[PDB]
Amino acid sequence: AVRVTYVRKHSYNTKSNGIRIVKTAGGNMTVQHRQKISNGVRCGDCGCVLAGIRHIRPHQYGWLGKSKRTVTRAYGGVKCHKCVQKKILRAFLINEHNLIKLAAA
Amino acid sequence: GRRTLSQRKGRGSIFKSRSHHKLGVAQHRAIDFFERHSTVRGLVKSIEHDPGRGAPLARVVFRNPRQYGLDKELFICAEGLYSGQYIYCGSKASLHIGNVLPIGQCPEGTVVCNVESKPGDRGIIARASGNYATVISHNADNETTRIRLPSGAKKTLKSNCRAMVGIIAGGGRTEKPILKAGVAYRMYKAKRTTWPRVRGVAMNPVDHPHGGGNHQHVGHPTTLKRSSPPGQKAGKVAARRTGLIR
Amino acid sequence: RTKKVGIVGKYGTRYGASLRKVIKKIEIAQHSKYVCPFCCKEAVRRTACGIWECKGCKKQIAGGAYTLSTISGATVRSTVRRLRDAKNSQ
Amino acid sequence: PKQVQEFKQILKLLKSGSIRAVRVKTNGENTKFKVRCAKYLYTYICADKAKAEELKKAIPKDIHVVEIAKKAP
Amino acid sequence: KILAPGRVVIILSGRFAGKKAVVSSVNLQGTKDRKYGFVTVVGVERAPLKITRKMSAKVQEMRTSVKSFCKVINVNHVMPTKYTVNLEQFNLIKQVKINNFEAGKVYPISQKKAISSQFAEEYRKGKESWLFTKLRF
RNA sequence: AGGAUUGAAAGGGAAUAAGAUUAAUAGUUCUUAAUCAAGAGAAUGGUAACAUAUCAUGAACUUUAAAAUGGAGUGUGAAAAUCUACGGAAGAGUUCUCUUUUCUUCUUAACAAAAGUAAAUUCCACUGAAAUGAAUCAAUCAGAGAAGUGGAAUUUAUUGGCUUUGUAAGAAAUUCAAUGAAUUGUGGUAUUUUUGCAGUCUUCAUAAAAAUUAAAGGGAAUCUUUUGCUCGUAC
RNA sequence: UGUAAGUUAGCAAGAAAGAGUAGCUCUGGUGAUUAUCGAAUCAGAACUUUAAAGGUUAGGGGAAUCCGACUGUUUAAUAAAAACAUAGCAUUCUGAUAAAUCUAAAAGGUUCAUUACAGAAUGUGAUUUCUGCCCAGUGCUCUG
RNA sequence: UUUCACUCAUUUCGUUAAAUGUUAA
Repeated sequence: AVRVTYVRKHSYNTKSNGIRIVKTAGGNMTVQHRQKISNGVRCGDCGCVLAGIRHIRPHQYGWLGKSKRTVTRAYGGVKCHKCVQKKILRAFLINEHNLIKLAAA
Repeated sequence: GRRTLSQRKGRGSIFKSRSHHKLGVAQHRAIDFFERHSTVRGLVKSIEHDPGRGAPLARVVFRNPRQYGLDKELFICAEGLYSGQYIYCGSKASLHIGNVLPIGQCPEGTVVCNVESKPGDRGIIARASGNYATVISHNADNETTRIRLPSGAKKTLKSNCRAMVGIIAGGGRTEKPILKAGVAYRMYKAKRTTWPRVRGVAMNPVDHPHGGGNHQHVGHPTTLKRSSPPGQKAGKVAARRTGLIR
Repeated sequence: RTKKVGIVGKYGTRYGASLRKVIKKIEIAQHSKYVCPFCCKEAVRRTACGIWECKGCKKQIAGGAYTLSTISGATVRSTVRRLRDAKNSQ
Repeated sequence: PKQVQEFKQILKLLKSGSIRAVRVKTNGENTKFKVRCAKYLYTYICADKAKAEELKKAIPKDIHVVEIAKKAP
Repeated sequence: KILAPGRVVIILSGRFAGKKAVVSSVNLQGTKDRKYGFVTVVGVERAPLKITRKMSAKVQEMRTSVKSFCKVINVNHVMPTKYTVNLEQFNLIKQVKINNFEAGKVYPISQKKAISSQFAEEYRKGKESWLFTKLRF
């Protein structure tokens, strides 16, 4: 069993000081600095995690392809497909009701 | 002698409020024209737990009536409100639970909470969990109404003070018996440093006026005048009665 | 499993029989499920003191500290309803 | 380092002017044509000697070619 | 029938969520490959912008241009409305048949532009108004 | 347009790894291989969930999300370590008493690719459950729709989790010879650690903010190359 | 295997008490894929001996009385307790421009991002049971 | 001589000092 050491000058097991021990040539084990776990986007109404958008750090979406950070739909990337269907029905049905309620009832 | 712990509390060094995870200030929106001559519609986005208080807080979202954008408020939840509900505030609001109305448009015998003691001051009375105030009478002569405070006292207010219809949520909070010293320790997580209270008689003569001698006792009457100087004002102040009641 | 100490058997024998009997009523009602006033499913569980969430129905309701609706908060909803009707008509 | 998959990608790669150095490695089974470009080190694994020879015909004459074998340079 | 040719529907899901489209051919049973109740619609992908009396004549033509789309949609993903257009006035939408929707390939751009052109022409005369107003959710 | 200064070498944060090297510095030097920032040279497809090496325009203004959030306990995916099965190669130990024997090595980075192929959760389409079914260690779920079939998405220590591949055998390890030669298979219904995931429990406790980033609503307007400063770095 | 009185019915309880345990050679049970492959675990039987947890690690038990209910804290350096705390019970004042209270003063400061299910000031100390009589004196209060 | 009525110093507050008061409409 090969025992390793911290490479950087951090000495405490904080969230940002996560390490992974991998093997290298000759039976030597080195230290890799592993990333933190992020959260994905959430629907602004129901707070459910959206599909089609990866769970990566906020600055990493700048490196993402322009089509890999949003879904091709009205309110894509901010609202679930169910969050949007009810939006359309609300917009249409209420406007229809306001046409028979007022405007020569 | 020394300074008693009551004196040290007024300095506010370790007795400051532990308000770091608190949500904000729970109050009505500022009074304007649309709250005085019309109604505004608010949407209850969420109901949340504010540390250090027993009642939940509602995140209500009004549209800005004068500019383009939103206006995020933080109300005290009336018992019954749910997410996605619509509430209306203004002089013309309906008498439903959760709606904010001037205290003069509410009928006699109605129940309101988060009442304003002075118009536009965004809520003073009846804010704790399960508490409420009842409207007693109106006086159209000088536009004043009477309400009964949760302590049984009767107070007269201007008829245009706002109030939320209903009962503050979280009722019955104090009916559950605390059982462990640990549970009482956790009660003051978002409050002041006051919990483990040492009896004055167990102290020494320097620390407290009760600090006794060879037998733990007070030695002098524990009912004091209101005009006692700080430091010796310990016990019961201006007490008109004592003992057990029958 | 137990004769007459239902849920407060976790407290063992160290808080007084009466204090364990009193808390038993609250602790049963605090963890119990309630009928959801919108979807009518027994799927409402307490989140925090005074907050109740309908699990399979996507709603949050403000209620009592340990019960979804209190007695005091139940007669108020009817009292306001009666006054609202009277105010509208004459 | 990037790996090209078919011949026509590396024929096109050579006839462009962006080449910088070519290293040929001979192994027990295959031959790798690691063309060093400005950014990446593209390589092609070929399993036929005749196909390997064709690649050496297409290599320009102003570019340096390094042959590597069982002994490091 | 609720869904009949000429009926104006509102799409509820997909890339065209919230657009207004005109029903062309209904088939509630579905084909062998189309294993669902489907209807073919022609709709306004991009609503015309409001024009004023200040821009040049070229801009008012470009601003009033309408971009359309043709798509086979599921009957469960649309909301039929109370409005019906005259399919004879919109003659280019009658000829859009199911056999014209070839799967996996781009729809003929020439046909889309023909309907897009007529949609702009019909709108310019003001004959149809509710069809061409963008739905603001 | 909105609120000044400071406040963390354990909180948040753009981007580097392997091998070698010095009497002593090394994610800093050398070789090789990358990454980031700042520059310079008005679209399609899918029924749908959603998908397309930049692609495929998007101003003011507003909103949403990320950074960014307790603990316990149970089950499980994966990697490493230990143990072990099959198959060998090379070297060493014991050998007067036996031992086809005991022992050592049989390795691989950042960043990317996509032959083959997993576990779990959430959604989509068809159809409509009662003779109620489905499912877990426990639960838990269903006409505001179960199970079945066919799909989509995300997570799994970098691209996309594992094997594999480029890197890359030319390195390194183990031997042999006097610089030059040899090999570097495949498994496991075992244990531990680490790392995620899934639901359950618990609170009169509900368990940070900003810098910074992306998306939406809206319709205003008409590959190559250069640079990357200051300070800490010995023990 | 067996286990008392007492009890807040949860415990007391590992109560107390009794029997077995080694080595060697075997047998059976608990799965996966369609005979092979694997898991340490449980039970059983003969035989032998120096009759077997004990190299190391590893609870003395019972019957009562007093105090504190319990988990917790305490005189750094002679006192760790029957002392403090505690939950429970109770008393007092306060409608917030208030109560308590820091400051020489202050559009000053703390509880207070608060609002009587709250804030502030005290006594007793879980549960059960009960809190007797006295308002003359000293306090405190009064709508006199 | 307290007893009142107004506001004009003064006290206590609220906002982005964001429709107060009187007519018209």
